[PDB]
Amino acid sequence: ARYTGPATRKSRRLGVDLVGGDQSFEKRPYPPGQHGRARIKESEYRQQLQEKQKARFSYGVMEKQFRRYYEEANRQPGKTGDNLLRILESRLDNVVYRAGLARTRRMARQLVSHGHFLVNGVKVDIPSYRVSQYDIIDVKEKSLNTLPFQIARETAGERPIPSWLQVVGERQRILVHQLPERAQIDVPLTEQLIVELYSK
Amino acid sequence: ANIKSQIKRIRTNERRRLRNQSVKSSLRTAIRGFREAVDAGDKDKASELLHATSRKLDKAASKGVIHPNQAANKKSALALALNKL
Amino acid sequence: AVKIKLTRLGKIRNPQYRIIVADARTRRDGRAIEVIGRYHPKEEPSLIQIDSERAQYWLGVGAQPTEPVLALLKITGDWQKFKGLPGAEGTLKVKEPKPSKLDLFNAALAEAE
RNA sequence: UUUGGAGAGUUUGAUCCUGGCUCAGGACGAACGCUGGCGGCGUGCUUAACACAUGCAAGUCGAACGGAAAGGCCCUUUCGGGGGUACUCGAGUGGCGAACGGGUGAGUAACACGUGGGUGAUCUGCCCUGCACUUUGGGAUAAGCCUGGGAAACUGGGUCUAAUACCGAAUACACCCUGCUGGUCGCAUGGCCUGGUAGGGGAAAGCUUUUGCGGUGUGGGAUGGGCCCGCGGCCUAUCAGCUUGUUGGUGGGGUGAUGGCCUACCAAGGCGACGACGGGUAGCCGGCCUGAGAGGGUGACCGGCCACACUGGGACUGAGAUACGGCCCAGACUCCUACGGGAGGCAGCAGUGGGGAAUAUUGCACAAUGGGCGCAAGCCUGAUGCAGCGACGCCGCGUGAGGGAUGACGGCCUUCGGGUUGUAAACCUCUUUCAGCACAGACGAAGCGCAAGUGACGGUAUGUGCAGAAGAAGGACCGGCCAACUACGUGCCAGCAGCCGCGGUAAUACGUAGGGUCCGAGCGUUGUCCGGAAUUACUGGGCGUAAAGAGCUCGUAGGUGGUUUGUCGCGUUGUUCGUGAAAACUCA
Repeated sequence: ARYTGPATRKSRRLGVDLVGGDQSFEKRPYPPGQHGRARIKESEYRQQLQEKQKARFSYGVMEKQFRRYYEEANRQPGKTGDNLLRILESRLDNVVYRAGLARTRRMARQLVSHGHFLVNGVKVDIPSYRVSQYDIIDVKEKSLNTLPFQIARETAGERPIPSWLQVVGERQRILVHQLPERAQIDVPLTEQLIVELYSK
Repeated sequence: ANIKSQIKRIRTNERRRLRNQSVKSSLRTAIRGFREAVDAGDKDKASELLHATSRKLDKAASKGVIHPNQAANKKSALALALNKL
Repeated sequence: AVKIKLTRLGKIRNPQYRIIVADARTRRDGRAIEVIGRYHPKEEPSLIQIDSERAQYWLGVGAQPTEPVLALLKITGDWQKFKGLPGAEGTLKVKEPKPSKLDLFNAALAEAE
């Protein structure tokens, strides 16, 4: 499933503001609840859990799936952390977000799931679609004239684009050079504490 | 039984049983006659019964009542008994 | 009786067969003496990969094929290579390789103008 | 030349150590509780190898045969029906199949399994390929007709009919047996040269006019097996002696084959502390779960082997039999009986009862794949392919997305200011996945058929459009391990709790509210296994006082072995070949 609840509060519990645009946390700094500003016992488990949840709720991934991503990263070679980030960034909701068509991973998820996209000709209603090297992500014919993509092409200068990605058309076709490296990821997070968590 | 094919195969198998019974019994009778001729000590009678019994053993093996290897072992035993006599 | 057969593999609505040689008294999904081909009839050209030399061995030593695999051998010409009627037909058609994703990538880059 | 181990709490006034207990993780053929939307792919009697109603689960061949009961065709015709053939076919004879497939794991601690070998100790229907033939003659009988007995099951008789049924004979000189004999291999019996030679022997089935089918013997091959052996994999000595066909041999028998397999005789051996014989438990394996690995545990699906088919025993038939849906006997149970006798076997599929914490529909179709029969069409196939049921599991998707404040109300706290719930909500905008409505609509089928069509799944999946957030979120936890905290109520009560332990009016541990947190159509609990546990320590522990040196010696088996030369190449090591099934696991 997915988390359809409030978005700011997760960022508040986890410190890092994933999206932004609130004043409660931004004036008084605290996690949610009446017991904000409380005393904290500074446990490594909380640190690790907080990075894991940072990833989970920055993307739209739940734990039973994030576990699989971690396991894929741990099996496949290289550093488990950057492999995991490569996986989490190499999914459709994230690539269209990073391309700026949605300006929120929630919105990107709704778009892909509603089928306002496709990949190499075939429709895709899967936000968890793991894109690959040399992937053309087209938008369908109704969607290009719909309002959200009008907004995309209008405000496609706000947030930057990764290097491994590039938009190519005014119709907002998207291209994938390769898969991202830890420099290409550009996410407010480490990746070691998560693998430590799942190694516990 | 409760199936047509088995109900028929009962009759067929009884038929084949009676056939093979008659044949094997004739064979054992021939062999006891031969062994009587031998333990008594007759020689030419024993040779004649040996030819007859070997013929019948080959015949039964061809009919399938016995295996050719079985017929071979039986008649070989007969021949060796006659020789050592 | 030794026989060329199709062992079903694959998931429920994806009958990927594997062309084996096995006794008739075996079961479909059972132990195979040798694997000589595969048969995936969900492709439109309905893939017919085979191993001709071993097919010819088993036919020469008297492996009675099933009807489907007989048709497959007729397609690959091994049936005809075995008997000798039109020599060896070679009726097989394969799925044409779709263009490389790299080629599509470069084509769309060129179109990005 | 690559790889992958986390700890915490608890003994004390406190410390260190030892040491156990507990927990955090993962998994399940699961169950239970709360909750519950969708699909996809799987999976589902782990207990009573308990008993089973009912229906299906193995038939086919008229191109083997006599025939003609039902259709068909033609004569006939009182329209009641009667004749013929030969399309077609009930029943019957005959052939082939029925030994496969499917189920269960009761038994089995064993060559049952796995792995590797041996078979000069062996079989092998069907299939393929060579060689030689398919000669000749006869006697019945089922069925049918006429009867008889029996309640029934069933069965006796007479008469009559045919065959690829049955039976004799000829030929076979490849084959079998015996005698003599040569060469060669040898791993000893012995094997090969289809050795040679002499003698005596061994068979057959015909049918049909059509893409034609067959039959016998023999050689070879292939397949499927059988038998034997090495090694390997449970507990138990609070089970130490066991064995008398038991160990061996000879001659016979028997087998497909070797062999006490069996028998007469002979000899008196054989097995045991390296655990015989007993007792208990258990199907074995690939694999699965865990684990850093070693290892531990397990043997569900799936796949292979074995064993079994109400219990026990037995054979027959056949190429082949544990003969599930076969036979005989005995026994238990159930049923019919005219009491004389008879009939049965779900551990096949579905299903019922029962037991249980607990496990599905008395479904569709042979469309596909596999099998059987048939020249073939085709028939059969509860194998199988699909569907159904059940969150049982795994995976995926959704339940909305963007914007939206001094931040509404309400709720809970408040140090009374306010803080939070909470960008949450209301409201603007957008989106329609999924579900719903209409239309189309498959792949699966170079298939089957030489008939004109053929898809159970399925008017399903999936594509198109239609409307609107429109129909879609719970569960556990919040003292520490273990993030996450307050108020109120109860105060050694009610209760909680996995361990430490919390409750003895100011409870962050109980109950409820808020709020937070962990997951999310799941969440928790219980049970089981591994881990953590270096807590049986090979990797990887120890024994002065923590549990642990026998009271001490002698000495058997065993284990171990100073310096050195040579050799063997057993261990060891290198390389290669074969095998290590597929699936699995892993990499792509």
